Amino acid sequence: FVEPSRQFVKDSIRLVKRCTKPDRKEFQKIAMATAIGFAIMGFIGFFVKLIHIPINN
Amino acid sequence: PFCVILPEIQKPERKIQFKEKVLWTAITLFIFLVCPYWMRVILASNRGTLMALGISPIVTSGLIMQLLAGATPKDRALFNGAQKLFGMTITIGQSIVYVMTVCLLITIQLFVAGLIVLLLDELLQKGYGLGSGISLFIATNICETIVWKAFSPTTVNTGRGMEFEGAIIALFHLLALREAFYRQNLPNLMNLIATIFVFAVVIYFQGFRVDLPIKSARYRGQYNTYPIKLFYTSNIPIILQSALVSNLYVISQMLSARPVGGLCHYLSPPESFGSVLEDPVHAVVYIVFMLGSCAFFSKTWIEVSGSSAKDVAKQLKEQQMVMRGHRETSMVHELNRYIPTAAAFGGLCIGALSVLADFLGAIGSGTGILLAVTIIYQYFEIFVKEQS
Amino acid sequence: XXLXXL
Repeated sequence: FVEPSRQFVKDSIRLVKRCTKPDRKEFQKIAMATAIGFAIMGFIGFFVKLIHIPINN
Repeated sequence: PFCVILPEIQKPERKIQFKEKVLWTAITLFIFLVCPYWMRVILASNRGTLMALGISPIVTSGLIMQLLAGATPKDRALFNGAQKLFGMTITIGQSIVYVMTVCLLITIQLFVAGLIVLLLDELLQKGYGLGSGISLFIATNICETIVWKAFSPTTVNTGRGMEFEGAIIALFHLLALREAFYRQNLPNLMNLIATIFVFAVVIYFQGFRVDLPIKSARYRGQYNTYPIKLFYTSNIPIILQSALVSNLYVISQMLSARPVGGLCHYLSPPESFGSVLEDPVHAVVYIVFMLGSCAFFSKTWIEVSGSSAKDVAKQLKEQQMVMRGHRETSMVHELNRYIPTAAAFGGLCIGALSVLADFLGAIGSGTGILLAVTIIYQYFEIFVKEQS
Repeated sequence: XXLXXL
Protein backbone atom coordinates (compact mmCIF):
# COMPACT_ATOMS: atom_id res chain seq x y z
CA PHE A 1 0.00 0.00 0.00
CA VAL A 2 0.94 3.69 0.13
CA GLU A 3 2.14 4.06 3.75
CA PRO A 4 5.85 3.68 2.81
CA SER A 5 5.40 6.61 0.42
CA ARG A 6 4.26 8.79 3.34
CA GLN A 7 7.21 7.43 5.33
CA PHE A 8 9.43 8.65 2.50
CA VAL A 9 7.68 12.02 2.73
CA LYS A 10 8.43 12.39 6.43
CA ASP A 11 11.99 11.25 5.72
CA SER A 12 12.23 14.13 3.25
CA ILE A 13 10.98 16.66 5.81
CA ARG A 14 13.43 15.33 8.40
CA LEU A 15 16.32 15.56 5.93
CA VAL A 16 15.41 19.11 4.90
CA LYS A 17 15.09 20.20 8.53
CA ARG A 18 18.50 18.62 9.17
CA CYS A 19 20.14 20.15 6.09
CA THR A 20 22.40 23.20 6.31
CA LYS A 21 20.67 25.86 4.25
CA PRO A 22 22.86 28.73 2.97
CA ASP A 23 22.52 32.06 4.71
CA ARG A 24 22.55 35.46 3.01
CA LYS A 25 26.22 36.16 3.76
CA GLU A 26 27.58 33.06 2.03
CA PHE A 27 24.92 33.10 -0.69
CA GLN A 28 26.14 36.58 -1.67
CA LYS A 29 29.61 35.12 -2.28
CA ILE A 30 28.71 31.72 -3.75
CA ALA A 31 26.42 33.24 -6.38
CA MET A 32 29.15 35.77 -7.19
CA ALA A 33 31.45 33.06 -8.56
CA THR A 34 28.62 31.65 -10.68
CA ALA A 35 27.90 35.11 -12.09
CA ILE A 36 31.59 35.73 -12.80
CA GLY A 37 32.01 32.44 -14.64
CA PHE A 38 28.75 32.94 -16.53
CA ALA A 39 29.83 36.39 -17.71
CA ILE A 40 33.47 35.56 -18.42
CA MET A 41 32.55 32.67 -20.69
CA GLY A 42 29.41 34.06 -22.31
CA PHE A 43 31.72 36.90 -23.30
CA ILE A 44 33.87 34.48 -25.31
CA GLY A 45 30.70 33.03 -26.80
CA PHE A 46 29.54 36.49 -27.89
CA PHE A 47 32.98 37.30 -29.32
CA VAL A 48 33.04 34.15 -31.45
CA LYS A 49 29.52 34.99 -32.64
CA LEU A 50 30.77 38.46 -33.60
CA ILE A 51 33.69 36.90 -35.48
CA HIS A 52 31.22 34.64 -37.31
CA ILE A 53 29.21 37.73 -38.30
CA PRO A 54 31.62 38.97 -41.06
CA ILE A 55 32.81 35.61 -42.39
CA ASN A 56 29.27 34.96 -43.62
CA ASN A 57 29.19 38.38 -45.31
CA PRO B 1 51.81 -4.27 -29.52
CA PHE B 2 49.54 -2.11 -31.69
CA CYS B 3 49.22 1.23 -29.85
CA VAL B 4 52.61 2.39 -31.20
CA ILE B 5 50.93 4.08 -34.18
CA LEU B 6 49.55 7.12 -32.33
CA PRO B 7 50.86 10.00 -30.19
CA GLU B 8 49.82 10.99 -26.68
CA ILE B 9 49.89 14.02 -24.39
CA GLN B 10 52.89 14.75 -22.18
CA LYS B 11 52.82 13.62 -18.53
CA PRO B 12 52.56 16.34 -15.85
CA GLU B 13 55.24 15.58 -13.24
CA ARG B 14 55.85 19.17 -12.10
CA LYS B 15 53.93 21.99 -10.45
CA ILE B 16 51.11 23.15 -12.73
CA GLN B 17 50.01 26.69 -11.90
CA PHE B 18 46.66 28.36 -12.53
CA LYS B 19 47.83 30.87 -15.15
CA GLU B 20 49.41 28.42 -17.57
CA LYS B 21 46.64 25.97 -16.66
CA VAL B 22 43.96 28.19 -18.16
CA LEU B 23 46.53 28.87 -20.88
CA TRP B 24 46.23 25.16 -21.73
CA THR B 25 42.61 24.20 -20.93
CA ALA B 26 40.92 27.55 -21.67
CA ILE B 27 42.95 28.38 -24.80
CA THR B 28 42.25 26.86 -28.22
CA LEU B 29 38.64 26.63 -27.06
CA PHE B 30 37.72 28.22 -30.40
CA ILE B 31 38.11 25.01 -32.44
CA PHE B 32 34.63 23.76 -31.56
CA LEU B 33 33.64 27.37 -30.83
CA VAL B 34 34.26 28.39 -34.43
CA CYS B 35 31.35 30.52 -35.63
CA PRO B 36 17.66 14.74 -35.11
CA TYR B 37 17.95 18.23 -33.61
CA TRP B 38 17.07 16.95 -30.13
CA MET B 39 20.67 15.77 -29.71
CA ARG B 40 22.29 19.14 -30.49
CA VAL B 41 21.95 20.05 -26.80
CA ILE B 42 24.54 17.34 -26.13
CA LEU B 43 26.10 16.93 -29.63
CA ALA B 44 26.03 20.34 -31.31
CA SER B 45 26.31 18.94 -34.83
CA ASN B 46 23.77 21.40 -36.30
CA ARG B 47 24.77 21.80 -39.99
CA GLY B 48 28.28 20.53 -39.24
CA THR B 49 30.12 23.85 -39.49
CA LEU B 50 33.29 22.21 -38.10
CA MET B 51 31.29 21.42 -34.92
CA ALA B 52 29.70 18.02 -35.48
CA LEU B 53 31.74 15.63 -33.28
CA GLY B 54 31.92 16.12 -29.53
CA ILE B 55 31.50 13.76 -26.57
CA SER B 56 30.28 11.03 -28.91
CA PRO B 57 33.88 9.80 -29.44
CA ILE B 58 35.31 11.32 -26.24
CA VAL B 59 33.85 8.83 -23.76
CA THR B 60 33.20 6.00 -26.20
CA SER B 61 36.89 5.72 -27.15
CA GLY B 62 37.57 4.05 -23.81
CA LEU B 63 34.13 2.92 -22.69
CA ILE B 64 33.40 0.80 -25.78
CA MET B 65 36.66 -1.09 -25.24
CA GLN B 66 35.82 -1.55 -21.56
CA LEU B 67 32.35 -2.85 -22.48
CA LEU B 68 33.73 -5.22 -25.13
CA ALA B 69 36.24 -6.54 -22.58
CA GLY B 70 33.36 -8.77 -21.50
CA ALA B 71 32.79 -9.87 -25.11
CA THR B 72 48.03 2.89 -13.45
CA PRO B 73 50.37 4.36 -16.07
CA LYS B 74 51.07 0.81 -17.31
CA ASP B 75 47.44 0.24 -18.33
CA ARG B 76 47.52 3.78 -19.73
CA ALA B 77 50.46 2.80 -21.94
CA LEU B 78 48.65 -0.40 -22.92
CA PHE B 79 45.41 1.31 -23.99
CA ASN B 80 46.48 4.84 -24.98
CA GLY B 81 46.93 4.45 -28.74
CA ALA B 82 44.20 1.84 -29.19
CA GLN B 83 41.46 3.86 -27.48
CA LYS B 84 42.10 6.80 -29.81
CA LEU B 85 42.26 4.47 -32.83
CA PHE B 86 38.85 2.96 -32.12
CA GLY B 87 37.45 6.39 -31.25
CA MET B 88 38.47 7.67 -34.66
CA THR B 89 37.00 4.61 -36.38
CA ILE B 90 33.64 5.17 -34.70
CA THR B 91 34.07 8.89 -35.44
CA ILE B 92 34.33 8.11 -39.16
CA GLY B 93 31.29 5.86 -38.81
CA GLN B 94 29.25 8.62 -37.20
CA SER B 95 30.41 11.05 -39.89
CA ILE B 96 29.35 8.80 -42.76
CA VAL B 97 25.96 8.04 -41.22
CA TYR B 98 25.48 11.78 -40.62
CA VAL B 99 26.22 12.25 -44.32
CA MET B 100 23.46 9.69 -44.89
CA THR B 101 21.23 11.96 -42.78
CA VAL B 102 31.45 12.10 -53.48
CA CYS B 103 31.07 13.60 -50.00
CA LEU B 104 34.52 12.57 -48.74
CA LEU B 105 35.54 16.20 -48.17
CA ILE B 106 33.02 16.84 -45.40
CA THR B 107 33.73 13.45 -43.80
CA ILE B 108 37.47 14.09 -43.65
CA GLN B 109 36.84 17.60 -42.27
CA LEU B 110 34.69 16.06 -39.52
CA PHE B 111 37.44 13.50 -38.92
CA VAL B 112 40.00 16.30 -38.56
CA ALA B 113 37.77 18.09 -36.05
CA GLY B 114 37.27 14.87 -34.08
CA LEU B 115 41.00 14.16 -34.18
CA ILE B 116 41.75 17.59 -32.72
CA VAL B 117 39.07 17.27 -30.04
CA LEU B 118 40.09 13.75 -28.95
CA LEU B 119 43.77 14.70 -28.81
CA LEU B 120 42.71 17.76 -26.79
CA ASP B 121 40.66 15.65 -24.37
CA GLU B 122 43.74 14.46 -22.48
CA LEU B 123 45.22 17.96 -22.72
CA LEU B 124 42.25 19.42 -20.85
CA GLN B 125 41.86 16.46 -18.48
CA LYS B 126 45.41 16.74 -17.10
CA GLY B 127 44.95 18.80 -13.94
CA TYR B 128 41.77 20.86 -13.97
CA GLY B 129 39.74 18.10 -15.61
CA LEU B 130 37.52 19.75 -18.23
CA GLY B 131 37.56 16.75 -20.58
CA SER B 132 34.91 14.04 -21.02
CA GLY B 133 32.68 16.69 -22.60
CA ILE B 134 32.03 18.45 -19.29
CA SER B 135 32.79 21.79 -20.98
CA LEU B 136 30.93 21.14 -24.24
CA PHE B 137 27.42 21.33 -22.77
CA ILE B 138 28.11 24.62 -21.01
CA ALA B 139 29.87 25.91 -24.13
CA THR B 140 26.88 25.23 -26.38
CA ASN B 141 24.44 26.52 -23.74
CA ILE B 142 26.23 29.75 -22.81
CA CYS B 143 25.84 31.20 -26.31
CA GLU B 144 22.14 30.32 -26.43
CA THR B 145 21.91 32.24 -23.15
CA ILE B 146 23.96 35.36 -23.88
CA VAL B 147 23.64 36.01 -27.62
CA TRP B 148 20.12 37.45 -27.38
CA LYS B 149 21.72 40.90 -27.65
CA ALA B 150 23.11 39.83 -31.04
CA PHE B 151 20.05 37.94 -32.27
CA SER B 152 17.83 40.97 -31.67
CA PRO B 153 19.65 43.39 -34.07
CA THR B 154 21.08 40.83 -36.51
CA THR B 155 17.62 39.64 -37.56
CA VAL B 156 17.33 41.78 -40.69
CA ASN B 157 13.91 40.34 -41.53
CA THR B 158 11.07 42.04 -39.68
CA GLY B 159 7.98 40.02 -40.62
CA ARG B 160 4.80 42.01 -40.05
CA GLY B 161 6.29 44.42 -37.50
CA MET B 162 9.67 46.16 -37.58
CA GLU B 163 12.52 44.72 -35.50
CA PHE B 164 15.64 45.35 -37.62
CA GLU B 165 17.14 47.93 -35.25
CA GLY B 166 16.74 45.99 -32.01
CA ALA B 167 14.47 44.91 -29.19
CA ILE B 168 16.54 45.43 -26.03
CA ILE B 169 16.32 49.23 -26.38
CA ALA B 170 13.89 50.44 -29.06
CA LEU B 171 11.39 52.47 -27.02
CA PHE B 172 12.38 55.77 -28.66
CA HIS B 173 10.95 54.54 -31.98
CA LEU B 174 7.40 55.05 -30.71
CA LEU B 175 7.65 56.72 -27.29
CA ALA B 176 4.40 55.05 -27.30
CA LEU B 177 5.78 51.54 -27.70
CA ARG B 178 4.23 49.09 -25.24
CA GLU B 179 6.27 46.22 -23.83
CA ALA B 180 3.09 44.40 -22.73
CA PHE B 181 2.76 42.69 -26.12
CA TYR B 182 2.47 38.96 -26.81
CA ARG B 183 5.17 36.99 -24.98
CA GLN B 184 5.52 34.41 -27.77
CA ASN B 185 7.51 36.47 -30.30
CA LEU B 186 10.68 37.94 -28.74
CA PRO B 187 9.75 37.92 -25.00
CA ASN B 188 12.98 39.53 -23.79
CA LEU B 189 11.60 40.68 -20.43
CA MET B 190 9.97 37.37 -19.51
CA ASN B 191 12.90 35.28 -20.74
CA LEU B 192 15.44 37.35 -18.81
CA ILE B 193 13.36 37.32 -15.62
CA ALA B 194 12.85 33.55 -15.88
CA THR B 195 16.54 32.93 -16.58
CA ILE B 196 17.80 35.01 -13.67
CA PHE B 197 15.13 33.56 -11.36
CA VAL B 198 16.03 29.96 -12.19
CA PHE B 199 19.71 30.80 -11.71
CA ALA B 200 18.89 32.24 -8.29
CA VAL B 201 16.72 29.32 -7.18
CA VAL B 202 19.21 26.68 -8.29
CA ILE B 203 22.04 28.55 -6.55
CA TYR B 204 19.95 28.65 -3.38
CA PHE B 205 19.19 24.94 -3.61
CA GLN B 206 22.81 24.23 -4.53
CA GLY B 207 24.22 25.11 -1.11
CA PHE B 208 22.03 22.50 0.55
CA ARG B 209 24.27 20.01 2.33
CA VAL B 210 24.49 17.95 5.51
CA ASP B 211 27.66 18.28 7.60
CA LEU B 212 28.56 14.97 9.22
CA PRO B 213 31.21 15.33 11.94
CA ILE B 214 34.38 13.32 11.34
CA LYS B 215 37.54 12.74 13.36
CA SER B 216 40.90 11.35 12.32
CA ALA B 217 41.54 7.97 13.91
CA ARG B 218 45.07 8.52 15.24
CA TYR B 219 45.21 12.31 15.76
CA ARG B 220 42.82 12.51 18.71
CA GLY B 221 41.71 16.14 18.61
CA GLN B 222 41.63 16.90 14.88
CA TYR B 223 37.95 17.57 14.17
CA ASN B 224 36.52 18.00 10.68
CA THR B 225 33.31 17.93 8.67
CA TYR B 226 32.20 15.82 5.72
CA PRO B 227 29.57 17.19 3.30
CA ILE B 228 26.64 15.28 1.86
CA LYS B 229 25.25 17.35 -1.00
CA LEU B 230 21.49 17.48 -1.42
CA PHE B 231 21.55 16.41 -5.06
CA TYR B 232 24.59 14.17 -4.42
CA THR B 233 24.50 13.35 -8.15
CA SER B 234 24.62 16.77 -9.89
CA ASN B 235 23.60 16.32 -13.56
CA ILE B 236 23.23 12.53 -13.75
CA PRO B 237 19.40 12.37 -13.48
CA ILE B 238 18.92 15.31 -15.82
CA ILE B 239 21.43 13.87 -18.28
CA LEU B 240 19.69 10.49 -18.26
CA GLN B 241 16.22 12.00 -18.72
CA SER B 242 17.53 14.16 -21.56
CA ALA B 243 18.91 10.98 -23.11
CA LEU B 244 15.49 9.34 -22.86
CA VAL B 245 13.87 12.46 -24.34
CA SER B 246 16.27 12.25 -27.28
CA ASN B 247 15.79 8.50 -27.74
CA LEU B 248 12.04 9.09 -27.84
CA TYR B 249 11.79 12.12 -30.12
CA VAL B 250 14.54 11.30 -32.63
CA ILE B 251 13.01 7.82 -32.94
CA SER B 252 9.60 9.43 -33.51
CA GLN B 253 11.14 11.58 -36.25
CA MET B 254 12.72 8.47 -37.77
CA LEU B 255 9.43 6.53 -37.69
CA SER B 256 7.17 9.41 -38.79
CA ALA B 257 7.59 8.92 -42.54
CA ARG B 258 8.11 5.17 -42.04
CA PRO B 259 5.77 16.02 -31.73
CA VAL B 260 4.21 19.39 -32.57
CA GLY B 261 2.36 18.06 -35.60
CA GLY B 262 1.26 14.83 -37.27
CA LEU B 263 2.20 12.83 -34.17
CA CYS B 264 0.51 11.61 -31.00
CA HIS B 265 0.25 13.90 -27.97
CA TYR B 266 0.57 11.06 -25.45
CA LEU B 267 3.91 12.41 -24.21
CA SER B 268 5.32 15.91 -24.72
CA PRO B 269 6.84 18.74 -22.66
CA PRO B 270 3.99 21.26 -22.41
CA GLU B 271 5.19 24.64 -23.65
CA SER B 272 3.05 27.78 -23.75
CA PHE B 273 3.62 31.40 -22.78
CA GLY B 274 1.85 31.87 -19.48
CA SER B 275 -0.09 28.62 -19.27
CA VAL B 276 -2.59 26.49 -21.18
CA LEU B 277 -5.07 24.01 -19.70
CA GLU B 278 -7.37 21.99 -21.96
CA ASP B 279 -6.66 18.38 -20.91
CA PRO B 280 -5.12 17.87 -17.44
CA VAL B 281 -4.13 14.29 -18.33
CA HIS B 282 -0.94 15.64 -19.95
CA ALA B 283 -0.41 19.21 -18.75
CA VAL B 284 0.03 18.21 -15.10
CA VAL B 285 0.94 14.51 -15.37
CA TYR B 286 4.09 15.59 -17.22
CA ILE B 287 5.29 16.87 -13.84
CA VAL B 288 4.76 13.43 -12.31
CA PHE B 289 6.62 11.80 -15.20
CA MET B 290 9.59 14.14 -14.83
CA LEU B 291 9.77 13.85 -11.04
CA GLY B 292 9.54 10.07 -10.93
CA SER B 293 12.03 9.81 -13.78
CA CYS B 294 14.66 11.98 -12.09
CA ALA B 295 14.19 10.26 -8.72
CA PHE B 296 14.56 6.80 -10.26
CA PHE B 297 17.65 7.85 -12.22
CA SER B 298 19.37 9.28 -9.15
CA LYS B 299 18.49 6.22 -7.08
CA THR B 300 19.91 3.79 -9.64
CA TRP B 301 22.97 5.98 -10.22
CA ILE B 302 23.75 5.64 -6.51
CA GLU B 303 24.32 1.91 -6.95
CA VAL B 304 25.88 2.26 -10.41
CA SER B 305 28.39 4.98 -9.52
CA GLY B 306 29.57 3.34 -6.29
CA SER B 307 28.51 6.18 -3.99
CA SER B 308 26.20 4.21 -1.70
CA ALA B 309 26.46 4.42 2.08
CA LYS B 310 28.57 1.28 2.50
CA ASP B 311 30.95 2.29 -0.30
CA VAL B 312 31.48 5.74 1.21
CA ALA B 313 32.06 4.15 4.62
CA LYS B 314 34.66 1.85 3.07
CA GLN B 315 36.37 4.86 1.48
CA LEU B 316 36.40 6.67 4.82
CA LYS B 317 37.89 3.59 6.47
CA GLU B 318 40.56 3.61 3.76
CA GLN B 319 41.24 7.27 4.60
CA GLN B 320 41.32 6.55 8.39
CA MET B 321 38.50 9.07 8.86
CA VAL B 322 35.94 8.05 11.49
CA MET B 323 33.00 9.52 13.37
CA ARG B 324 33.45 10.34 17.04
CA GLY B 325 30.72 8.35 18.73
CA HIS B 326 29.94 5.41 16.47
CA ARG B 327 31.60 2.02 16.02
CA GLU B 328 33.52 1.51 12.77
CA THR B 329 30.56 -0.55 11.47
CA SER B 330 27.70 1.67 12.66
CA MET B 331 28.92 4.61 10.56
CA VAL B 332 27.20 2.88 7.64
CA HIS B 333 23.85 3.32 9.39
CA GLU B 334 24.49 7.00 10.11
CA LEU B 335 25.29 7.57 6.44
CA ASN B 336 22.35 5.41 5.34
CA ARG B 337 20.03 7.68 7.34
CA TYR B 338 20.65 10.40 4.72
CA ILE B 339 22.36 9.15 1.56
CA PRO B 340 19.55 7.13 -0.13
CA THR B 341 16.72 9.47 0.77
CA ALA B 342 19.00 12.42 0.02
CA ALA B 343 19.57 11.06 -3.49
CA ALA B 344 15.86 10.40 -4.06
CA PHE B 345 14.86 13.85 -2.83
CA GLY B 346 17.63 15.40 -4.90
CA GLY B 347 16.15 13.76 -7.96
CA LEU B 348 12.67 14.98 -7.03
CA CYS B 349 13.84 18.54 -6.35
CA ILE B 350 15.95 18.77 -9.50
CA GLY B 351 13.00 17.55 -11.55
CA ALA B 352 10.82 20.14 -9.83
CA LEU B 353 13.34 22.83 -10.76
CA SER B 354 13.24 21.56 -14.35
CA VAL B 355 9.45 21.78 -14.52
CA LEU B 356 9.48 25.23 -12.90
CA ALA B 357 12.00 26.46 -15.48
CA ASP B 358 9.81 24.95 -18.20
CA PHE B 359 6.79 26.80 -16.79
CA LEU B 360 8.70 30.08 -16.75
CA GLY B 361 10.04 29.23 -20.21
CA ALA B 362 13.64 30.23 -19.56
CA ILE B 363 16.39 29.99 -22.16
CA GLY B 364 17.15 26.47 -23.33
CA SER B 365 13.86 24.83 -22.27
CA GLY B 366 14.85 24.72 -18.61
CA THR B 367 17.16 21.77 -19.11
CA GLY B 368 20.76 22.77 -19.65
CA ILE B 369 20.31 25.74 -17.34
CA LEU B 370 20.57 23.24 -14.51
CA LEU B 371 23.52 21.73 -16.36
CA ALA B 372 24.89 25.26 -16.63
CA VAL B 373 24.79 25.97 -12.89
CA THR B 374 26.11 22.53 -11.95
CA ILE B 375 29.00 22.82 -14.41
CA ILE B 376 29.88 26.27 -13.07
CA TYR B 377 29.87 24.85 -9.54
CA GLN B 378 32.06 21.99 -10.74
CA TYR B 379 34.51 24.57 -12.07
CA PHE B 380 34.41 26.29 -8.68
CA GLU B 381 35.03 22.98 -6.90
CA ILE B 382 38.03 22.34 -9.13
CA PHE B 383 39.31 25.87 -8.46
CA VAL B 384 39.08 25.00 -4.76
CA LYS B 385 42.15 22.79 -5.32
CA GLU B 386 44.31 25.90 -5.81
CA GLN B 387 43.28 27.12 -2.33
CA SER B 388 43.87 23.80 -0.53
CA UNK C 1 28.93 6.40 -31.44
CA UNK C 2 23.55 6.80 -33.22
CA LEU C 3 21.64 7.70 -30.96
CA UNK C 4 22.06 8.15 -26.83
CA UNK C 5 24.70 6.45 -26.44
CA LEU C 6 25.74 4.28 -29.84
